[PDB]
Amino acid sequence: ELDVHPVAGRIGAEIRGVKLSPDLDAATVEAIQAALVRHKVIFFRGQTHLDDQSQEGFAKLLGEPVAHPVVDGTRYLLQLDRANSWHTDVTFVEAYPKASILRSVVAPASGGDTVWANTAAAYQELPEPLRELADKLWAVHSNRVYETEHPVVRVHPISGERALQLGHFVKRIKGYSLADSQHLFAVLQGHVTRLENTVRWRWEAGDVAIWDNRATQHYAVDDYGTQPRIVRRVTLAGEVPVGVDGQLSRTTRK
Amino acid sequence: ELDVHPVAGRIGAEIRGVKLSPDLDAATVEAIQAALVRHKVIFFRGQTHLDDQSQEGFAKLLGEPVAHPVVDGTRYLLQLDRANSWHTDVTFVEAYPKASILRSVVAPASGGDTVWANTAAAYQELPEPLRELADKLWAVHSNRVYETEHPVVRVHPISGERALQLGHFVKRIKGYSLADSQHLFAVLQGHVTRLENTVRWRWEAGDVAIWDNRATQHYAVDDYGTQPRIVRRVTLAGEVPVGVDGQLSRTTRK
Amino acid sequence: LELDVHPVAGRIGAEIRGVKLSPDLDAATVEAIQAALVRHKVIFFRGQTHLDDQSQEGFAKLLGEPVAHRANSWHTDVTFVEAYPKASILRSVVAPASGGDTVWANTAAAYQELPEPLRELADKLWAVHSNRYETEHPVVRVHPISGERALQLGHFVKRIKGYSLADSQHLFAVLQGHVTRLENTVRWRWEAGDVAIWDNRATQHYAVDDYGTQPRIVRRVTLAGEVPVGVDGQLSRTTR
Amino acid sequence: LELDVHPVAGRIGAEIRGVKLSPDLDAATVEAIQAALVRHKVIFFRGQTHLDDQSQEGFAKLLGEPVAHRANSWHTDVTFVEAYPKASILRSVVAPASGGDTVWANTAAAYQELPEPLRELADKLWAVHSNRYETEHPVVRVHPISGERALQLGHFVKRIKGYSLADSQHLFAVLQGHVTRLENTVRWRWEAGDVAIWDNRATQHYAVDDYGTQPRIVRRVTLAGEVPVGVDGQLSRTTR
Ligand SMILES: CCCC[C@@H](CC)COS(=O)(=O)O
Ligand SMILES: CCCC[C@@H](CC)COS(=O)(=O)O
Ligand SMILES: CCCC[C@@H](CC)COS(=O)(=O)O
Ligand SMILES: CCCC[C@@H](CC)COS(=O)(=O)O
Ligand SMILES: O=C(O)CCC(=O)C(=O)O
Ligand SMILES: O=C(O)CCC(=O)C(=O)O
Ligand SMILES: O=C(O)CCC(=O)C(=O)O
Ligand SMILES: O=C(O)CCC(=O)C(=O)O
Ligand SMILES: [Fe+2]
Ligand SMILES: [Fe+2]
Ligand SMILES: [Fe+2]
Ligand SMILES: [Fe+2]
Repeated sequence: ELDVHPVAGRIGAEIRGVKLSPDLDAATVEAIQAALVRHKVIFFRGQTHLDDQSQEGFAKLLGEPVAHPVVDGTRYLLQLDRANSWHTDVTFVEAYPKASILRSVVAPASGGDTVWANTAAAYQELPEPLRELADKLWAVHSNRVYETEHPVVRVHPISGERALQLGHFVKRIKGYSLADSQHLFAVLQGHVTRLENTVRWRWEAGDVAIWDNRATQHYAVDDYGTQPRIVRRVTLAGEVPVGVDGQLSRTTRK
Repeated sequence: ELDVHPVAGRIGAEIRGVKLSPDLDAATVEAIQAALVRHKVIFFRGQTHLDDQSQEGFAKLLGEPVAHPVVDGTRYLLQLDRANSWHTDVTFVEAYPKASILRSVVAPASGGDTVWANTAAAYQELPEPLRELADKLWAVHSNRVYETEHPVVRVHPISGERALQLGHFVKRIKGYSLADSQHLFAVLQGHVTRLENTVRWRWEAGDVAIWDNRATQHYAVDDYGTQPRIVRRVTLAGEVPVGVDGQLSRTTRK
Repeated sequence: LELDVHPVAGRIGAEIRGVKLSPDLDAATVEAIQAALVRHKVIFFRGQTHLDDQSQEGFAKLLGEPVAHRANSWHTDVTFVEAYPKASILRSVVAPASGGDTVWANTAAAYQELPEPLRELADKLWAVHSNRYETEHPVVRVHPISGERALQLGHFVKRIKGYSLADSQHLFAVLQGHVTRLENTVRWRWEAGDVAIWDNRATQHYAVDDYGTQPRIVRRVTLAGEVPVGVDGQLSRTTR
Repeated sequence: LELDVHPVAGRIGAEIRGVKLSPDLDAATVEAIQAALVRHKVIFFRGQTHLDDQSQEGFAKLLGEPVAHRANSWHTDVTFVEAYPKASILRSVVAPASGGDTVWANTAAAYQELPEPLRELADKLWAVHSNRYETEHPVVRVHPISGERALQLGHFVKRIKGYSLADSQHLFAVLQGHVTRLENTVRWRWEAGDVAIWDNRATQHYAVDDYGTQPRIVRRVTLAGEVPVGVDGQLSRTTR
């Protein structure tokens, strides 16, 4: 039983009384993994003891770190020093990351928030006929150099929850003209970013966020001007998405 | 066997060698009714003998004329002397007209066309998952004083063909926010008005058009300035629309 | 005075500390509050648990003239009338344990960030606002104190005057999408005793409805405002 | 000359009778054709069954300099290059019995009908056209003969320069929706031997793909055009 404090009504929770480290016991790790599946994004404040090697070793307890170049003295640590567009991380590849662990090193005095959206709540709130349509759709994601076909709805490998898989890397919905694709995307993506499905975090140096990349999107707010902002992320390797009918994503260009 | 000449690839046919009148035989009438179901809109040129009473008596052979005020010396004849918005006639009511018979009395030397769209071809061309969604949708039509709920897809009482029922009188798709309704309408209505599904007619005095209002929309082009344009229409009473599941439209405000 | 002012987001919103609101604040404090408000668009005071209905109304009276009349849709208060409120003062009486946030958007920053050709078009537009009263307001208002131009849009807008429905919808979507762009907003998570005051001339706001059946009770005093002036000096007008 | 000219739709398109096209037309006829073209945007000659490949090319040569390089999408020909064609001459060799029409839109009428604030914004926009060559063209072109302003948009447009993707899409949808509004268009049903010539500086067109496997064969000569000039006198420029 962790000290868990929900931040918004439908997503997000701060976990208190825990100091992250490469030496956490299996029970704390398990309770972290469960809070993560349930809340989609979790927050840990005052992790000021943490450093590059230590963040990477903590990460190792949650899954297998994977390269996205990297921070020096590390194998896996990525620095961001602006991602102000809604997106799920790396969906242009087949088995994109399952989770990301992000630590604030330098935090602007004003601005520099991050927002997450719960794509499983977004799916559940759709009227039934629209869920049934979403269940059937496939989208081409691209970093334009990769192009991957993913189902629009993914069945979460642990919870079994269905979640929308959309975001900035989507180039089009397969089977549809450009105009129709744009309208279908706008409806479904509009439900992901509806404010009720989101939580916004104001960072302080030493804050750590971990989110389930299988069931969120996120957005870094670029309102901080020339104030320094440095964050460091470890990303954890994920599985091939499974659609509602059991079909699997497939990379189609490389 | 009428002399039938298709005008566009997917809708519209001119019928030659026939002089419309209140005295046409059951066979000619039947062959006209069939060309109408098949082609959605049919055209008869050189009907210069026709007049108000005679148009009304011809109409009587095709169904039951119904008031939409009316042209004098007639019970049913409506004059239009500008409908430049895509629409199916009177869908704000439950049992809107099944067909309309329109005669050109004064025809601009340039401009003043009418265009029809085949809403059955529009339905058939949708990808299957989108047809399945359309099969489930209901829309509120309104003359804002009536409000009627119609299924978005109507099963044609004679052909059994499914056709989209949308157009200018739709206020919203029931069950959806305003934003989502607007996107869903734009996709489905965009397929109705796609040029391939339409036929445009340039009028000459004495031209007569008859169209199946259960499976078209139409639009009067307002490009003729102050050139006189007078047309006279008789409209024929229609049935209550049946949806794919057998549900019936219902007026909900009066 | 120099107030203890702590900006919340980069382009809007500031918490003011070391002030206990009351009907007895001095002219200097009230002036410094009015200035922070103009500057930051929405300002927050925490720990105002001594405050009550009568006391909120008396404090409000120092900032302007109070005026009689789940909001999860972006809006500027009462823009369906001619001289809609200049400001609102909102106190949290009961705050849900999770959810129940309010977001504000800075419509002056939204205007300034438009490319120049787009700002010029905005400066010419008028919109019809309605509570279906119907009032015509300029899409761009010149703020009577700062002279800052701000977009006047939101949920009460029925159409942009002089355009087809389709064009109106596209034009509204561009300008309103700038207002609600995350960069121009601030989200506040309420605690009982928090008070927010915002400049209704240069914001919109949205009450997030993510708290289910948790109790939530807030009390608002609204302050009377002026008739909007457009960039060319024309005035808003009620038409129905 | 005074040609026998019969307008097809109210705002674009005219059939010219009593003329048999050929490489031997006199300067007066050619001038009167050039004038009808400028005025009506697209002109039609029926019954040109004597014409053949060599004869079409020779006739074309009287109207400008010929230039080497199912189109059911609205477009202006080759706008992905700097000096795209000023005109095209198109002959129907085989015409399907039903379907196979072509539609043209008058982009000068589309510009003129915009409300004034919208025309002013259009006069400032630039767009990137691409055949994915990438060329920057002004959204509004000043026609080198008539001085008429016309919208330069259509299927080759990738984005409006200086705007986000979402804004670009809204702005393109408003301006392009005016181009394709039915009132600004004319649809021609072809017969073998019909010839259409259009002013590619002030139109778009669309070939309707409703004829299935019916044979359809058309032959086009295209005439070289100038670099577009915007309202401020800037020039289009290829950038990739
Ligand atoms: C602007 C959107 C890009 C977001 C980036 C941050 C550099 C996230 O990259 S990702 O790991 O490939 O998803
Ligand atoms: C502008 C759209 C209205 C179209 C009208 C013509 C007056 C058709 O009226 S209808 O018979 O109620 O459908
Ligand atoms: C749904 C948004 C409407 C907001 C209402 C609350 C019912 C209050 O705002 S106001 O009428 O502009 O003062
Ligand atoms: C789909 C529209 C493209 C039109 C092509 C035909 C493949 C011709 O137009 S052009 O390249 O601008 O000359
Ligand atoms: O900068 C942030 O807050 C998040 C950036 C981002 O998208 C990521 O690291 O996945
Ligand atoms: O004026 C026309 O061509 C048709 C007008 C119309 O919509 C109708 O009569 O149903
Ligand atoms: O309940 C809120 O948070 C704001 C509601 C609202 O729109 C108002 O009080 O003006
Ligand atoms: O085939 C047509 O009708 C026109 C095709 C086309 O776009 C062209 O020739 O420029
Ligand atoms: Fe990311
Ligand atoms: Fe009609
Ligand atoms: Fe409000
Ligand atoms: Fe072309």
